[PDB]
Amino acid sequence: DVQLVESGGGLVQPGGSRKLSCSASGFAFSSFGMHWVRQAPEKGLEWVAYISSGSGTIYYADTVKGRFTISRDDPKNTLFLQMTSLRSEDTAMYYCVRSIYYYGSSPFDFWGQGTTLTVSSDIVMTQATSSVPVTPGESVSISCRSSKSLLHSNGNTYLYWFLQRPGQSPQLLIYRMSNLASGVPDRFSGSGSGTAFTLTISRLEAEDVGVYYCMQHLEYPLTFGAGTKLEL
Amino acid sequence: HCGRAAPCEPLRYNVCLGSVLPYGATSTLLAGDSDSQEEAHGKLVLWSGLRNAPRCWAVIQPLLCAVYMPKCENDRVELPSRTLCQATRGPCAIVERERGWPDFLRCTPDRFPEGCTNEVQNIKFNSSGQCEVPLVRTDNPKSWYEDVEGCGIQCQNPLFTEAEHQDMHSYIAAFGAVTGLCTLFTLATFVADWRNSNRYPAVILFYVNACFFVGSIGWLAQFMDGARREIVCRADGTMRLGEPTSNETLSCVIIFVIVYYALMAGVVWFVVLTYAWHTSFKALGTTYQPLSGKTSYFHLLTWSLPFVLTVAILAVAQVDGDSVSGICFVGYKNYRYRAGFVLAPIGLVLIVGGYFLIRGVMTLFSIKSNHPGLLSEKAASKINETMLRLGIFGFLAFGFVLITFSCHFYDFFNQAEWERSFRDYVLCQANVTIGDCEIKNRPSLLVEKINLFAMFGTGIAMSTWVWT
Amino acid sequence: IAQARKLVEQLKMEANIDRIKVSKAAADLMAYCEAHAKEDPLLTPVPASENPF
Amino acid sequence: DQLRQEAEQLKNQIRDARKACADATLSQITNNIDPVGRIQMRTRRTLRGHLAKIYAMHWGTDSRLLVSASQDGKLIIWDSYTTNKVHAIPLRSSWVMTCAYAPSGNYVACGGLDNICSIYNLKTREGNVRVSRELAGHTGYLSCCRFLDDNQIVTSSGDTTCALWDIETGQQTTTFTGHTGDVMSLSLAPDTRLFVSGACDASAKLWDVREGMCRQTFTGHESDINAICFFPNGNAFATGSDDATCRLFDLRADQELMTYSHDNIICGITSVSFSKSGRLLLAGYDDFNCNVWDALKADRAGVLAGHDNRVSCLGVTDDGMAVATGSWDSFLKIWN
Amino acid sequence: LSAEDKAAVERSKMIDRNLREDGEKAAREVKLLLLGAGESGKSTIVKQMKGIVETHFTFKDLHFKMFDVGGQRSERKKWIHCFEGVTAIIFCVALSDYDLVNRMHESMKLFDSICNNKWFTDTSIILFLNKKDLFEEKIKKSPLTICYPEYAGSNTYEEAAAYIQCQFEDLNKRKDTKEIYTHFTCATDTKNVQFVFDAVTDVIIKNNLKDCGLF
Ligand SMILES: CN[C@H]1CC[C@H](N(Cc2cccc(-c3ccncc3)c2)C(=O)c2sc3ccccc3c2Cl)CC1
Ligand SMILES: CC(C)CCC[C@@H](C)[C@H]1CC[C@H]2[C@@H]3CC=C4C[C@@H](O)CC[C@]4(C)[C@H]3CC[C@]12C
Repeated sequence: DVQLVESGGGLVQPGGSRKLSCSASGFAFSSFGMHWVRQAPEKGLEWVAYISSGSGTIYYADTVKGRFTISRDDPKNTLFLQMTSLRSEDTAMYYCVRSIYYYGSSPFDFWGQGTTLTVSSDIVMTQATSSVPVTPGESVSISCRSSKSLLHSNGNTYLYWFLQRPGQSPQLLIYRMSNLASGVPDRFSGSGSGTAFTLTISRLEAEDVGVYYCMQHLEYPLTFGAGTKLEL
Repeated sequence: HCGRAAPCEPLRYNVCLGSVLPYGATSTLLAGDSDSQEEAHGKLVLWSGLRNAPRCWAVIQPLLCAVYMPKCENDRVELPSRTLCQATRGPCAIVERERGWPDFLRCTPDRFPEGCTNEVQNIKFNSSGQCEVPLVRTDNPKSWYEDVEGCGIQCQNPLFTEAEHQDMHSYIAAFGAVTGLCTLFTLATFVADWRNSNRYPAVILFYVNACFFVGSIGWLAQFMDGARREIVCRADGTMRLGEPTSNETLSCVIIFVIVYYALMAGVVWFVVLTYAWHTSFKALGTTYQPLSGKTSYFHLLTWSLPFVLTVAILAVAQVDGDSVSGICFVGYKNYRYRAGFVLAPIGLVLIVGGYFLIRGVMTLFSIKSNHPGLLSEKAASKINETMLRLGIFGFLAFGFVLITFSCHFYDFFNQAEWERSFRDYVLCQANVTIGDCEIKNRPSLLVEKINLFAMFGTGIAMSTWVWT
Repeated sequence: IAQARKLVEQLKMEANIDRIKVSKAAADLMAYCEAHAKEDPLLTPVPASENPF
Repeated sequence: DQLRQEAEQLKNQIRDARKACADATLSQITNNIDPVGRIQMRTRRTLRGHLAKIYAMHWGTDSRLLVSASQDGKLIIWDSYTTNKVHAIPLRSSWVMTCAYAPSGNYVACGGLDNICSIYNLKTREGNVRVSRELAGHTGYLSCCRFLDDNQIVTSSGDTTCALWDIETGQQTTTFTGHTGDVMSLSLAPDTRLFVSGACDASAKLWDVREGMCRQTFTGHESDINAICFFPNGNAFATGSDDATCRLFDLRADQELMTYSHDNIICGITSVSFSKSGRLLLAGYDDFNCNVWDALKADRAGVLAGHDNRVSCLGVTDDGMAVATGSWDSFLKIWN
Repeated sequence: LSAEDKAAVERSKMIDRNLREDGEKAAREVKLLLLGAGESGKSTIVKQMKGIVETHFTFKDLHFKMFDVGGQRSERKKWIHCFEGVTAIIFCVALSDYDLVNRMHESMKLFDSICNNKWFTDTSIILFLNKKDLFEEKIKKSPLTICYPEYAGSNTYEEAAAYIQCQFEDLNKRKDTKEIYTHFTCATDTKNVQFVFDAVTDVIIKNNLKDCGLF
């Protein structure tokens, strides 16, 4: 199947230079938009970089604008993120993420394992709930309150729900708040309207424990919530 | 302190040339050039020569019959104040420009002392105002006969009679008609199968024709009951100068922009056609076509260049009107700008069009010789016909560029002389009263007929492609 | 000739069908066509409010 | 040897039977109905991506994604709303004559002039589309591939046969062979129970998907019939022909119900289809225009004349929001 | 617009670019429709110059694509309209089958049918009067009069071939638009593809000058 693996991690001196190689194998890489997203050791996710299909358009985050450079090689199927002059706030795990944007597509589907790099006006998706314990067998709803009405003129509500498992890569659970992510059990159900969203997990069992991030996709930069970790 | 001791004599003439003298004493001290009252009258009727162009004449009249015919008060001659002098120095410099202000009228602190009664205030010059045939009463400092005050040149060219205007009307009518009909004929030929004939070189030829047709209808915007008056004549009754004005109607500025855009678009379309032919004929056979790939960019390019040139015109615009031709067109006032703006595009187009056409003909000549497949007689016949034909078309283009260029230079030099000739004429027309008058040189009208023939010949040249 | 045998077999099989008088057929056609006059964006052109084109 | 005479005896018997119970005069009933007057339509959007003639159109169940065939050999799945493309599937056999679209909206079934209905897969991981199976076995040329489910395809071939395939096994699970001439058009039913074949023998036949034995055989045409489409009720259907006479047959009465004909037309019919309600009939002529007929009065209603060449395919949406005509101008227009 | 629809438009433009490029690349090739009556000689020239069978070759920097339809059993009028806009129609004719059985008359009927067809008013016709090697000796015993009643002349290949060529080239009703070329296939050369090249470059030149607004 799809095989995203990344390399070039470790530790760097502050003000140093490093390149991160995301090697994609086992799909048509020349037609896929690629996102770079990071995660601090003990904080929520944050958006870093985006490259479109065929190097047509590029986007960076406010924090890392002008410092980081993103490039793609189609005939070798490689994604290079070169960073220079590292700050103390860049020590993080780094995932390269697949995306394809056409009608009735499922962007942010497959997330690579990622690498550890350490050193020596927009929408704020303020996810209200932080921690809540559960018992297996019950159904539970988790809600995150948006800072801006996402419902566009087209009729779509650009919100995604991602699940992360303990010591795993976070996988896509719901896309556009309605349609189920492919290869996901029919237990999960997303619902809500403008500035009000909720994911209801019905008859909760094991192999569902972990953390839940709701992520808006209306303008760029895209921002993840604080998240809610469902304790055993 | 505006009084001198001079013995004067009682008046013999009781006029300020229109105003009754309210006094009974007159000296000849202020008149430095005059000696006796007879010579005073002589200089009075001399400066009566300023009868025409009244906007300074009516206000100099006080000074005229104040210096020559002053007022004595018991062996004490009056001297006018600074106000009467400075009222007739700046805008009334006709005496300076032509003959020069003599020593007596140069108001100096002894001649013209400051701050005393003028006494001429009672002499009101209301009975004043005259403009001759080449002049018209206007009240617009924008549109006057800049060199002369008072009046302005009329709308109708004074170098001719209405016979010559009718002659030119008949000329433009004939040529506009024939070209319009022939261009509508080719337009009909291309549009009748327009749903089929979308092949690009032919489409480019269609667009050339279309541009020349709208140029023709532009030139044919006259012969109506009230056309020439609304187009080239102003509200006051002056010819168009410094087109377009932000004061009056935008009637002929549009008839200018359409015809200029028409011709420039047409010629740039033509050079693009020549380039398209060269690049096609390069890849004649082998079913490879360069033109089809980049069509959109070159199509955009051709449309923009005339528009950027015409706005570069409208930025600092000396475009104006014409009664002999009957169209507002550029640079009739100033030879230099029209010279540059006509010569530079045509020079460019000849140098590049000629080159591309020569490369095109040299290519499709060599293809007969060196093509690996033996070309059949049926193909060789057509390629030899097209070779000869492009040669003749290039020859006609060259001929038209030569005739226009030569006529332009001739016009530039002759206009440079005509300006001075006309100035001498209007001076003579002002001097007819003092003590009609021959016109040195005129616009030889046949040369502008040549120019119009050249324009419409170029117009007809781009329609031989349907005459098969 | 087995082609002709199959043909006569099919004709015999098809011959015995319970026909319906067109009196009722056309009536059913008119009834169906008339009953659905409201949900046709081609007959009565819906205003530009709902029409997404 | 003489059994053909007994066959023609039964032929005359069935003709006498179907006529004896025909007091139809359909027009003499419609007089009470109020006329549709005159309906005009404007080109809401133009989809322009092809570099040759297009041969087929099919609206997805979404009534948004239409698939269109081509002659260059590049079927491109249009998005009818924003004029956007989603996939440009480059098929091998550059000759195409039909396209289908799965009711689920997963598989696109193509296949033209080399006897291979090649089904594709859109909703797959690993990015690009792939040739899932190439259904081969026909001896003539594929005329119309149509999907029933995501597993069962019915194909009208050019060798006088109609084949129901099974995608999972990739073989002709059922064959129907009653025609003498090339079977040029196929049309499924709303209930998906029984389809209608239009052949080159100037005779339309009703087949059975489940069983396999033809139940009705409607004649009456002088020339080839080029398109069939079911009345949304599923008890009647229109037939466009080369005689310029689209006619509506009844599945219950077992004969022709009424005729459509206008004197000044001598061209051939290409595609016929009904609006969701089933009041007006869209018909694609060779006059470079499509005619909207009143399917209850035979009176001409509208003329959509916005093409420089003949209209080769005509799709009405499964919600009646718009019609889409595919010309030979390398454009296909969406009218409303 | 919106966020991901902006990317949707990028995808649309990108695949439109790929489609234009592939179209440009494909259109630079030349396509030759290869007709022929059954057993005329269609199997000879296909190899000598080296459902539907797309067979392409290359000679002197041109991409030639022969489409042979002879190996398909269907109504001609139904699928023939598909091949409009093809450059040339290679119409192979069996010459030796003048006596075999009527076959000449059948080939003549097919030629008359496809030459004056509504779709192919514009396109040129190249025909190879093939199998001359066996034909030349066949008329020593069996005169041409057996096939043609209205012929009167010598039974010499040099005349017989010329008369049959004239008889076939007479059929085209439109003389002023579509040219007819003719050759006799010779075993020992690569001159057959040379002739094809010469005829194709001729029609291409003529079409290009017609497209050039001069002709
Ligand atoms: C393209 N061939 C040219 C030939 C020269 C033609 N030509 C030049 C011209 C045109 C228009 C305006 C002026 C002009 C404006 C203001 N002050 C002086 C001259 C000159 C005139 O016939 C003359 S000379 C002249 C002198 C005095 C007043 C009128 C006047 C006019 Cl009319 C035009 C066509
Ligand atoms: C293709 C080649 C030959 C183009 C030829 C350029 C000629 C036809 C164009 C370019 C500039 C144009 C001239 C510029 C302005 C004037 C002055 C006017 O009072 C008479 C018309 C006349 C003289 C124009 C006639 C047409 C013209 C001469």
